Amino acid sequence: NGYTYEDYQDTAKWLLSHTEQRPQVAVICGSGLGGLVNKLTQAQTFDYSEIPNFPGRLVFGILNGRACVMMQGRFHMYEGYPFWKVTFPVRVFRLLGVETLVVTNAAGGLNPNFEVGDIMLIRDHINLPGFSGENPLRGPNEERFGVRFPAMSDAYDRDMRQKAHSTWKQMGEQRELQEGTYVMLGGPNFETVAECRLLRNLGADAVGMSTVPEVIVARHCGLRVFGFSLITNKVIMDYESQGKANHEEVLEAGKQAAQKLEQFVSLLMASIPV
Amino acid sequence: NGYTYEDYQDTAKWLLSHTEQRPQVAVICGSGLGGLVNKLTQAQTFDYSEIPNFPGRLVFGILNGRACVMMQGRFHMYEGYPFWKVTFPVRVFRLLGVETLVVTNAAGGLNPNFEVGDIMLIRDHINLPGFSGENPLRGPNEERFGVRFPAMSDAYDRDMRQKAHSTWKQMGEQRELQEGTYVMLGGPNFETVAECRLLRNLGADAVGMSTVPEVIVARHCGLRVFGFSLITNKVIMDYESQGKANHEEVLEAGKQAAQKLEQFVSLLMASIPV
Amino acid sequence: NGYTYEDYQDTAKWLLSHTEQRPQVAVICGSGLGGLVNKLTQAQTFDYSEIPNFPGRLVFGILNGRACVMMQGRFHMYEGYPFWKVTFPVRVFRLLGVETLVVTNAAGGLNPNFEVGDIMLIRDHINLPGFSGENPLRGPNEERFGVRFPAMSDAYDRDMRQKAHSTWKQMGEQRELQEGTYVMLGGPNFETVAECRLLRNLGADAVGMSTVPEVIVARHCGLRVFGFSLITNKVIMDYESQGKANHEEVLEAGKQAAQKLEQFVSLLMASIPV
Ligand SMILES: Nc1nc2c(CCCCC(F)(F)P(=O)(O)O)c[nH]c2c(=O)[nH]1
Ligand SMILES: Nc1nc2c(CCCCC(F)(F)P(=O)(O)O)c[nH]c2c(=O)[nH]1
Ligand SMILES: Nc1nc2c(CCCCC(F)(F)P(=O)(O)O)c[nH]c2c(=O)[nH]1
Ligand SMILES: [Mg+2]
Ligand SMILES: [Mg+2]
Ligand SMILES: [Mg+2]
Repeated sequence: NGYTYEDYQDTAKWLLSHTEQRPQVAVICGSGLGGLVNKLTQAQTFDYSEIPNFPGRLVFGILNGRACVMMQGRFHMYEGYPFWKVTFPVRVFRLLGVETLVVTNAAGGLNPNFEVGDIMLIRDHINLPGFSGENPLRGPNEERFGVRFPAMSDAYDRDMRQKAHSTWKQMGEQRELQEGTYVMLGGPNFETVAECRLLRNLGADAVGMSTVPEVIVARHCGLRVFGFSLITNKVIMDYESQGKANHEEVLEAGKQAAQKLEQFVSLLMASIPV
Repeated sequence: NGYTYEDYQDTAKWLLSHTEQRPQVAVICGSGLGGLVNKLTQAQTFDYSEIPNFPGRLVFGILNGRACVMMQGRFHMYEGYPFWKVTFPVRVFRLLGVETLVVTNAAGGLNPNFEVGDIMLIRDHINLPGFSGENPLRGPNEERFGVRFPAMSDAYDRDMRQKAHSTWKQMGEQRELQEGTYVMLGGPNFETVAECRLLRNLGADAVGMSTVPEVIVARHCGLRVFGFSLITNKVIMDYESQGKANHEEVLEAGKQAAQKLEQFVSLLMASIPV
Repeated sequence: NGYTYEDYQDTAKWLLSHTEQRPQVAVICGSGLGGLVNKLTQAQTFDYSEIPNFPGRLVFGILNGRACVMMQGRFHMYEGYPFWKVTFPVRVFRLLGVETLVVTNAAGGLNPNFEVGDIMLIRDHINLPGFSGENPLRGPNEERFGVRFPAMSDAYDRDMRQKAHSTWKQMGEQRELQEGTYVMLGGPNFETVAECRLLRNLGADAVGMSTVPEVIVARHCGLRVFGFSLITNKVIMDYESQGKANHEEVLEAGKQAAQKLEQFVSLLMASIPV
């Protein structure tokens, strides 16, 4: 990790001086949710380029009455960021006073029961880069954030998932809310058929390229975490299919679901403990 | 990636000035195929050491009436190369005007139906280093080569595999041509029993230490790809076996198969699209 | 790898000139075995800071009559060491004249038949970082240590494991000695439920964060290898459990087991070929 403890403190102190807002919730907007900052009131925006130590914009504002800090644009391993840069904002959030992190992403559906446009609550994850030691916590532990060996078995808050199921029901959507396991791999290529079959056999329901390292750092520093995937495509599972994953369809799925995603997150603000 | 687009251009230009050959086919010769360059007519040879930006020798020549460029010797992750070095030649090939890449390798047989000396057409792959983000495409995307998120589900050209089956028949070899999934891992050690069992349970038929990153880059830049593995050993699947994988047996299998592999590739030239 | 053959040689020379002891056994003490040096007679201690090229202390002394060199403190990937630093001592031991390496660790129990406090003999391993090329042998091969492609299928000496079972039975312990496959991942976080389930389905019995690199380098240089894990916790396998892995209970389990682990290793010395 290239950052010192004091880097995170300096960045938090800088933000705290430059805004009077004091959010308890941070939201990292993945695909389909880039427009969520447009639902904020009393919005104050900082370009990442103007914030000390930041590797896009960070927006402080109020979402459905709740003070939030939002990343419009996140960082990815596939773009060449190390995980200690990808996750820098999460520790800054903790030092700002945030207590809950909401994460979202786009993902391919491995579970054959999913459909394009589904929302999948993340109940759990599989961190494939972590199996080989690629991990934002690699290196000396900063005890001022958390412990050397943090547990991940309770990462995705149970109460929030129950409340998300309730909220969804009250929104009266025809399509049910999905829930399952998100597997992170590095990307940026999409998977072969053989890779898709094995990922599904690992127990995964959705595959993507982000989120997990953010969650690990969030849990290490004691944040409550809730997340979901937008299912943008059903991954190709056989050789006979003329289907082929492509950015175009992912972008189009994101566009079609944007309103539903934003609405759902906005409504969920009410369920986050104060 | 330490190379700029202009680095690839410089190397392509250097080669195009040093030879008047204009190949449509590139062959990366894996174990057992090192002698293929000796079958070329009107061969012109360049040591890797002399070629600008190259991390063996590169040979331009005619094989069975088709103009080829051929890597005698390739680069491996286990020798300490990053994938952006391993795959440098593939993008150069595209800039030379190559349209089809033939790749080969040696591999251990995970499928118990394989025998030493079998050729396995590669129908698909599993990229284990890519699960952790070790990927030649990591970093900012070069759009002059291809898209940010390239698909891999159709990587191994279906027509070529059909024509390879037909070509093998024409050869009257008594051993059938195999076809299956190659899994790449870093190496250089051979697998434990527990590792072999889990790799077979992932759906892999053969295990090796190369090829996949070159295929990813090839597909990203639009090349047609055909590949195969020489099965040099049946991997050890139980603790009771007195068998043990060893380089000597791998070298011996390559020697015994060399003529058949060279003949197969030569004959396959007639089936590569023009 | 930052070390040349001469660096290892220099380090070995230096140790050989600074002690008269000529150990044939090396012990890398994992969790629970830190106190084993206290059972050494005629002990001479070198701080790692004293030894040329070393990335804790190295203790030469006599264990149950048998000359040993023991690492009190090993190096871990999760603390930011590359595997070429983690495994540096193993090659030094070979150049000292060591013929047998004993390794130990703490691990989480994936096999539901295990209980906290169990000792699991390592019959085999799964090297997940090695699947992505994170391997202490990556780079140019040094033939003076071993071959380019060393086999791992016979890594854990069969005779030593049989003798360990006999020793345990003669100790009269009522809990049986376990035996199985250890899977290494990077850490330092503990696993999610989904990860635990998939690792069990890979065929692993215990999961930890060390050892495997040391074993690969040991086998590459021809050392006999024996190892075990102390099972410090039963990994969480379902979402209904209120359990949660924690360092406090791992430390406590090691503390409780220490006197027995030290006794077991001490008695096992008699079973090493002389
Ligand atoms: N590996 C993989 N990833 C995806 C994705 C996610 C593509 C990248 C998403 C993103 F930009 F990283 P995020 O920030 O997670 O929304 C969609 N469909 C698939 C898919 O089929 N496979
Ligand atoms: N992982 C693994 N690799 C192999 C191999 C391939 C050895 C290396 C081949 C090579 F040099 F990398 P290539 O360039 O792919 O021909 C033969 N048998 C086995 C085997 O049993 N396991
Ligand atoms: N991945 C993983 N590791 C562990 C451990 C090992 C913790 C670290 C041990 C160590 F310090 F690295 P060692 O040198 O191997 O004793 C205990 N329980 C679990 C567990 O449940 N999961
Ligand atoms: Mg600073
Ligand atoms: Mg359903
Ligand atoms: Mg057959």
